[PDB]
Amino acid sequence: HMKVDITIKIQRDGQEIEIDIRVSTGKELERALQELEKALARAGARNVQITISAENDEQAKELLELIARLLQKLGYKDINVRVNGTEVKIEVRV
Repeated sequence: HMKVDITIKIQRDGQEIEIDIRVSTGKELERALQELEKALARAGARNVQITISAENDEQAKELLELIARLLQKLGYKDINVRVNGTEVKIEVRV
């Protein structure tokens, strides 16, 4: 996979739900991101840590704003970022 891990921790009412989509290709990041938008809205995910394990600093910039474009479309108030070098964790709390 090189260094591209799309890691979704949903913290729910009494349960954590973790799913990782780690890939080196092109376009499967976008196809998974469209069904993940639909899955967060269909389940009702109130506290979500999306951690994107990214390859470089310019990739980490537009992956940071792709996660903000995703979570501002759903409607999340408490958008808490920490970047570990390139690894972008965004914690969103309803």
